[PDB]
Amino acid sequence: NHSEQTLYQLMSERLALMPEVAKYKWHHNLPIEDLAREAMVLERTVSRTTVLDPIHTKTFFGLQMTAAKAIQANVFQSLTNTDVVASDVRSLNDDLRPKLTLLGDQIIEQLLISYQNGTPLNRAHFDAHFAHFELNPQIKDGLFKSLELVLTPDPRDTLARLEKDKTLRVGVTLDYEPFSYQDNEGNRAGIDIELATALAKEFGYRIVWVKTSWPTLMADAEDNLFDIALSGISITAQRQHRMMFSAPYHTGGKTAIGRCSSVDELNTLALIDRAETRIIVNPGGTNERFVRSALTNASIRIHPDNRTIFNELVSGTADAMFTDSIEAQLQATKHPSLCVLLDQPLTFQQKGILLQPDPELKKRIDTWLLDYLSSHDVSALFSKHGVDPD
Ligand SMILES: O=C(O)[C@@H]1C[C@]2(C(=O)O)C=C[C@@H](O)[C@@H](C2)O1
Ligand SMILES: [Cl-]
Ligand SMILES: [Cl-]
Repeated sequence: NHSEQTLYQLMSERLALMPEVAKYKWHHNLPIEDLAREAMVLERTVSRTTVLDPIHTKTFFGLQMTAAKAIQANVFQSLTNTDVVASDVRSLNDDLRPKLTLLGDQIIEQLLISYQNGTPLNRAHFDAHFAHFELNPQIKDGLFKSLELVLTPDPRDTLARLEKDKTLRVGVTLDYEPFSYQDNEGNRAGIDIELATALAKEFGYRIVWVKTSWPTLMADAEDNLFDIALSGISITAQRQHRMMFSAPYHTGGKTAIGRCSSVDELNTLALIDRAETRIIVNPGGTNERFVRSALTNASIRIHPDNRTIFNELVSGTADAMFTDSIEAQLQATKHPSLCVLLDQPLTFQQKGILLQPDPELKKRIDTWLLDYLSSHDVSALFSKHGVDPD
């Protein structure tokens, strides 16, 4: 598959110039991050990728920039002592950035080609291609994940209906927390309950709360049981083939949680994926897909109810669960006996609102959400629900 290998090669070419960018910046005592350059590159790209989703394209380009900076910081570390041979430094503006701008545009052509042909991405080819880069797994995962979303495209008249009846049917799971759940008073609570309410208020809508779940989520969506759904729903490619997504409202990735008393025997992916480790997981969502793809040796227990699954780690019946880092960090605080077992997340994942596939609904919801993330303290809402703002 020419198209895919060509796209991966052009991305590695971009990353391969970055030691040279770092030598220049080291020599001139310049920071790694140049935000003005970043914005110029991002705006050029979105204006040349209009047929692609702009949020996905910016995430994909942003992650290449994040990969580029990590590489540059690898080099900065090297250059303590060593130093740049000052006679070797290559011009950032005359030499290096024109080349990056050119690669930029070639990457764009190839995205357009892959999109049009419906290039089926192979995660195994990506990995083989990028394995040699000194880049942490989250960055490498984001590179592939956002690329895949950029490359996936039967709509509904959801907005038309809503503008008549003003009745926003909002699908919730009530098993996640901090996103959606019940207090021990019984009432719906979460980041997503409040998000959904603020969205209703500002559109002039009333909410019917429809109960869904991870195993029936997409089935419930295809049957048109809700109009949107919020419950810390991961934005994935598979979901986006059938449904739509808002702008992302949280960025993270999967980590491990287990008992503090076990952490030395479990603080590595290698140490966790052994025969003797018992993995517990909730059915039907990104937790399940992850551990099915990520693990070869560990036996996996399905635990149907996500509100009670952490009790199995506490009690000793399972050893580790892979889940969203924001969940792991909340449960590590709720339960003193538990700790997050890994240094850093293994994956890249964002939370977005699931939408029925109506592009006008998406435009309007995206406009509001991004306004909201600008204009209201999102930090304090997360925090209000037990999320340490870090
Ligand atoms: O100075 C630079 O040009 C390089 C490349 C980079 C990018 O990926 O485009 C753009 C801006 C900088 O913040 C980083 C990332 O260093
Ligand atoms: Cl997360
Ligand atoms: Cl999920």
